[PDB]
Amino acid sequence: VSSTKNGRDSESKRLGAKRADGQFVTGGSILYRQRGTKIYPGENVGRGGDDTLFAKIDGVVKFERKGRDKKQVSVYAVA
Amino acid sequence: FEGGQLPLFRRLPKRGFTNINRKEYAIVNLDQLNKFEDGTEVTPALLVESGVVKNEKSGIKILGNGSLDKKLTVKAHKFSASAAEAIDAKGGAHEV
Amino acid sequence: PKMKTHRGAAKRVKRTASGQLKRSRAFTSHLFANKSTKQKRQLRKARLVSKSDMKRVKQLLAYK
RNA sequence: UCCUAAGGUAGCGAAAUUCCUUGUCGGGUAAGUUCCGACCCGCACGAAAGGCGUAACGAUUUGGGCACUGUCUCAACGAGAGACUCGGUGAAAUCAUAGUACCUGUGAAGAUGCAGGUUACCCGCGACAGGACGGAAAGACCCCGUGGAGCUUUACUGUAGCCUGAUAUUGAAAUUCGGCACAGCUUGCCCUAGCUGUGUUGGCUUUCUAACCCGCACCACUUAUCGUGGUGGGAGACAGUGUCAGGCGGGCAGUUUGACUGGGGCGGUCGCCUCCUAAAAGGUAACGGAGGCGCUCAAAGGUUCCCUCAGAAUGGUUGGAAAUCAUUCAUAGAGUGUAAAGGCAUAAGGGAGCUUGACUGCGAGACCUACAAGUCGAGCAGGGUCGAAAGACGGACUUAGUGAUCCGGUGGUUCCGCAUG
RNA sequence: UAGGCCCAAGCGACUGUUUAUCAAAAACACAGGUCUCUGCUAAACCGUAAGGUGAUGUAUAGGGGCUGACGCCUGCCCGGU
RNA sequence: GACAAUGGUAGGAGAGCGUUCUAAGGGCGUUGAAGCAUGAUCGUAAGGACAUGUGGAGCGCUUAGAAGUGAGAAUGCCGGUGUGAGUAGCGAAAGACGGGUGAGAAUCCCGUCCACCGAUUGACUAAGGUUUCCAGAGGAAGGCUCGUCCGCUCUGGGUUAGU
RNA sequence: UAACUUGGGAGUCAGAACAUGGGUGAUAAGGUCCGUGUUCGAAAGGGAAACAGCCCAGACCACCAGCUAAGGUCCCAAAAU
RNA sequence: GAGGGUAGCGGAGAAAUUCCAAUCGAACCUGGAGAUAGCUGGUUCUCUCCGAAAUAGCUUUAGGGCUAGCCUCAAGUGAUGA
RNA sequence: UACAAGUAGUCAGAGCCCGUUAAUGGGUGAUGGCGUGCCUUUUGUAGAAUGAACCGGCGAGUUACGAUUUGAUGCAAGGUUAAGCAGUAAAUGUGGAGCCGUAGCGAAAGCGAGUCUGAAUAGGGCGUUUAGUAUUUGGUCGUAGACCCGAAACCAGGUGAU
RNA sequence: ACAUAGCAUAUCAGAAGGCACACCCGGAGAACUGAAACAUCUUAGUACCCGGAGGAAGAGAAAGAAAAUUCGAUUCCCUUA
Ligand SMILES: [Mg+2]
Ligand SMILES: [Mg+2]
Ligand SMILES: [Mg+2]
Ligand SMILES: [Mg+2]
Ligand SMILES: [Mg+2]
Ligand SMILES: [Mg+2]
Ligand SMILES: [Mg+2]
Ligand SMILES: [Mg+2]
Ligand SMILES: [Mg+2]
Ligand SMILES: [Mg+2]
Ligand SMILES: [Mg+2]
Ligand SMILES: [Mg+2]
Ligand SMILES: [Mg+2]
Ligand SMILES: [Mg+2]
Ligand SMILES: [Mg+2]
Ligand SMILES: [Mg+2]
Ligand SMILES: [Mg+2]
Ligand SMILES: [Mg+2]
Ligand SMILES: [Mg+2]
Ligand SMILES: [Mg+2]
Ligand SMILES: [Mg+2]
Ligand SMILES: [Mg+2]
Ligand SMILES: [Mg+2]
Ligand SMILES: [Mg+2]
Ligand SMILES: [Mg+2]
Ligand SMILES: [Mg+2]
Ligand SMILES: [Mg+2]
Ligand SMILES: [Mg+2]
Ligand SMILES: [Mg+2]
Ligand SMILES: [Mg+2]
Ligand SMILES: [Mg+2]
Ligand SMILES: [Mg+2]
Ligand SMILES: [Mg+2]
Ligand SMILES: [Mg+2]
Ligand SMILES: [Mg+2]
Ligand SMILES: [Mg+2]
Ligand SMILES: [Mg+2]
Ligand SMILES: [Mg+2]
Ligand SMILES: [Mg+2]
Ligand SMILES: [Mg+2]
Ligand SMILES: [Mg+2]
Ligand SMILES: [Mg+2]
Ligand SMILES: [Mg+2]
Ligand SMILES: [Mg+2]
Ligand SMILES: [Mg+2]
Ligand SMILES: [Mg+2]
Ligand SMILES: [Mg+2]
Ligand SMILES: [Mg+2]
Ligand SMILES: [Mg+2]
Ligand SMILES: [Mg+2]
Ligand SMILES: [Mg+2]
Ligand SMILES: [Mg+2]
Ligand SMILES: [Mg+2]
Ligand SMILES: [Mg+2]
Ligand SMILES: [Mg+2]
Ligand SMILES: [Mg+2]
Ligand SMILES: [Mg+2]
Ligand SMILES: [Mg+2]
Ligand SMILES: [Mg+2]
Ligand SMILES: [Mg+2]
Ligand SMILES: [Mg+2]
Ligand SMILES: [Mg+2]
Ligand SMILES: [Mg+2]
Ligand SMILES: [Mg+2]
Ligand SMILES: [Mg+2]
Repeated sequence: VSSTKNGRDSESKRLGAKRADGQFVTGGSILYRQRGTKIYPGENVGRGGDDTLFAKIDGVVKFERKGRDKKQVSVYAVA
Repeated sequence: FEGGQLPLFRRLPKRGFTNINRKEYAIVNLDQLNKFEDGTEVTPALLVESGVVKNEKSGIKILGNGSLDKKLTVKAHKFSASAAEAIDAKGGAHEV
Repeated sequence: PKMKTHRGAAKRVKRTASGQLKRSRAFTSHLFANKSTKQKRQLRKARLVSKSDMKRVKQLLAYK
């Protein structure tokens, strides 16, 4: 009589920022989980096979403008 | 029991076997040997009587934890390389 | 009477120096074509029984 | 003409069967959803789970008459038992304590007991039953419990029993037909189609009598239709019985037969991926709104080098609105294996050369997280591919494409090996 | 003290039988029909067996299934089980 | 001295009250123990004293130990007693009067009349019961009232077979 | 003025209304499903006639003392006819 | 009517789940036995301090359970909390 | 106490009657304010949801053996005995077999303050760089009916056809 | 037929039956239950029934245990665990 063909959804993936601008992070810490490059890897930051941005060195996170429309995240060593 | 969720000790697998001929040795370290007077002939019987070793298990093995400060003649079923070296270096002797 | 050891758990764990329980890993039986090289390599490595599981199961292995 | 094993005959039919339906028509009545007669578009009759009739019969069901009447119009009176009063005797269910009003409201949404009003001097007796969601019975309907029981079956697993073969009890003989091997001949070292013997190996069939059997006769024990023994007859290595085996086996047994759910059933759904709902971190429900997955690729992977689209306008043959060619414009409207989203024109898109990193040991640190798992990861070592080199490479633009343990198979192994090898 | 009667229709032929204690009926039974098994230590049935019922019977008999007096009848399909 | 905290269901934590028994110490008691009853008593609570009456022989207190250690509810179990209530009921029917008896009479006995059954409410008798039968005595209980009476109570009797 | 770690003991897994951001339903429900806050739950006291969930406000005990909150001050009924 | 026979995994049934000693879809008694009950009911003195949850995940799971979350007690750390 | 609307009390309070564990007393209560029992179960019960007529007695986390944790105590790189024997059914003596600890790591051979993985003197897992042990109070768990009462049923052997 | 059934007589402190709801040995042998369902498995060789005892029964003087300097019937307790 009546039924819905809907009622499906996948598990949420907990994307987004994992560390704050200005925060100290150790090498390897994930900085940003994403699909595609919504944010680009900056200095001392790598981009894993699934587009995750992670720090390569110990240091301070900094989210920065990349040109006019894009942005990146970098990690800088503390003095 | 986990209310019907497959319990931990069924979702995990079994590992290994037990050796029928497994040997385990009563262990004595050099720091424990330090209680016998220099020149002593330390033997399994002496270790048991002195109370250093209670259960002899498959035999006495000498191990190298601590420092030996005495010259001894040590008779045991087994020696660690380090234990034998320390016993010899303190002027003593060892024999299996 | 004496409490009885859980024999399956005893076949699946070993007690470490600090009293923890070393365990092997699930997903290591078959269907290896469906798990990545990295997955299988790391599933090769043993773990410990979690604290939350230990609360539940510790009496089963009191003699272990 | 399609299909079937074959397409319902006679009789009967709005029926103990007709939903629609009070079918329609006729009869009966002043008026008839019932009844009788007829009709036949039989939702969904029909020939031994018998069809259609049928005298007699029926505490059977049904409709109509006459008679009859307190059934009724519409009630009245009278007799007796109880009720009532007095003497005697004297229970019961029920019961948190009770000085136990009504109305409108309030409230677990229907109040003696709460609010605000209204009404009401204290205590009996005969009566009535509106309420005390009155008493009586831990609702029998409904659902639920990994409850019970009886029942069914082409649910599962069994089993009494039956059938069938081997073998033991179990012996004698003859004929006849095969498998294997040797040898001889034999027709197109050995093949093919055959033949006669030679050796065990075995089938089928008969015959015999001595095992075994006779709820057959006679004889004795013995006054006995039991039993035992004897004799004759019948039967006979069969049957019966033991062990083993295959088949059949709701006859009988033990059980299973999911959950969610705007009650349950029925329908739908159940794991994984993407989006919206989701309230600009993350997370976030409904049987809310939309779609995908259970793969694919030997290149559609790695690396080096090179390249840039879709569309439009204008010319041009077969050629048209779109095929292929040319110029210009064209910033992404193309493409990115496959849903969506996020990305990608410094390409992640397109082409080519060479290649196999779609490596081995790992792994600081981190995300996610109840657990088990899931995800990312620099960097180190080994040995490589492409590149002049820097360097890139532990699959694919990213996120689905999957399943624990137990058990078993296969390969490898400087592990173990129940006195020792 | 001692039948009410009559006209019709459905069902069951009939006399019987039944839910002791909410159902007496159109249900069961029935005489009749038919199918089927059974050659006698019968088949069927009870029992582990012995021993029994069947039957001190023998196919005009015995068990089981279905139908249900009587009258007129009982069509087609053997692909499936 | 100051000033801070102290609502609370599931539930966690703490400190305590009281019951029976045991050990040791120290006490009380026929000049009256426990129990019970009453009182205007004391402590923050569980609870502890005291006085008086009843009672008539056992019992506190201190420290420690040990538990059948605390009830208001289980349609709880057993007992007692209420309520309903002087209420329902007193189980098919015809009695009336006279005379007795008696502490007492609708109810026992006797009489007369009346009424009921009479294919029977009569007469036998098999089962079944087992003394209920008879005589004298009784009136607690039983008898649905009463009771002088009884299938009840007491006492003593009673059943005879060759057919 | 908490927080975290380790260890002993738990209970809980039926939630309600109200306000507000939304789905669903009908911009229906004392409806239903999520987000956020409060209260009830487990909270007495004052107000809202009465009125778990609204408003004020969190009861250690005593007082025949004072000031206030919400809400109120003609009489019931404390306080302004 | 009398005397007898058939007995519960069974009898008996002109068939109703019908009877087998006043309730028969399997009599009655005793035993296994305190079957099992993820259900309902009940669970006894006092004060003091703290004080929840009605959620997630998985579950032949949905009024049950497990781990997490939230309470409590203790020890530790030491400003790491608001 | 006969003009009154009652979960029956509570707080306020005249009148009347008394006189005590002598305390800023006892009994009664005209009249005023406030006020819908208790338990259970619930989101929420005055609930018209459940239970109890009343009173009394009786009526529900226990014990054994194991585990774990905490407190206590003795001894401490040690700690401790079991059965048995002796003893008064005792304390206790004796009994060192055994158990736990003093060393871990590995599936194992084995090596050992290290070991496993690994080709690796790399990296990583578990360890080392003191404290245990015996008895016992408390808490909790396991095996036992395991806090108490309650099925419908299942099985076994008997008893019944008055 | 021989004598074998059979039959008759005599002897026997021969047997029988009971129970202590215990213990022992043996025959035969459940189910509720646990497995959060259920069949293997468990309950359990338990309950019940039956036979046989004895004061105890059963077992017992190695076709044993082992792996050294071997031990030397059986039974029972501790431990191994
Ligand atoms: Mg998503
Ligand atoms: Mg990738
Ligand atoms: Mg493998
Ligand atoms: Mg008609
Ligand atoms: Mg028909
Ligand atoms: Mg037919
Ligand atoms: Mg017929
Ligand atoms: Mg008749
Ligand atoms: Mg009268
Ligand atoms: Mg009277
Ligand atoms: Mg009540
Ligand atoms: Mg209302
Ligand atoms: Mg009122
Ligand atoms: Mg009622
Ligand atoms: Mg009920
Ligand atoms: Mg069945
Ligand atoms: Mg069963
Ligand atoms: Mg369901
Ligand atoms: Mg609804
Ligand atoms: Mg937000
Ligand atoms: Mg968000
Ligand atoms: Mg691609
Ligand atoms: Mg060998
Ligand atoms: Mg008839
Ligand atoms: Mg009847
Ligand atoms: Mg009748
Ligand atoms: Mg018929
Ligand atoms: Mg036919
Ligand atoms: Mg408090
Ligand atoms: Mg307070
Ligand atoms: Mg506590
Ligand atoms: Mg008690
Ligand atoms: Mg009266
Ligand atoms: Mg009355
Ligand atoms: Mg009356
Ligand atoms: Mg009367
Ligand atoms: Mg009478
Ligand atoms: Mg007499
Ligand atoms: Mg009388
Ligand atoms: Mg609601
Ligand atoms: Mg609701
Ligand atoms: Mg909300
Ligand atoms: Mg309040
Ligand atoms: Mg008020
Ligand atoms: Mg003021
Ligand atoms: Mg005023
Ligand atoms: Mg009958
Ligand atoms: Mg029926
Ligand atoms: Mg009966
Ligand atoms: Mg049992
Ligand atoms: Mg029980
Ligand atoms: Mg508090
Ligand atoms: Mg499952
Ligand atoms: Mg007055
Ligand atoms: Mg609650
Ligand atoms: Mg409710
Ligand atoms: Mg009421
Ligand atoms: Mg109830
Ligand atoms: Mg009641
Ligand atoms: Mg009581
Ligand atoms: Mg317990
Ligand atoms: Mg009879
Ligand atoms: Mg089970
Ligand atoms: Mg179960
Ligand atoms: Mg013997």
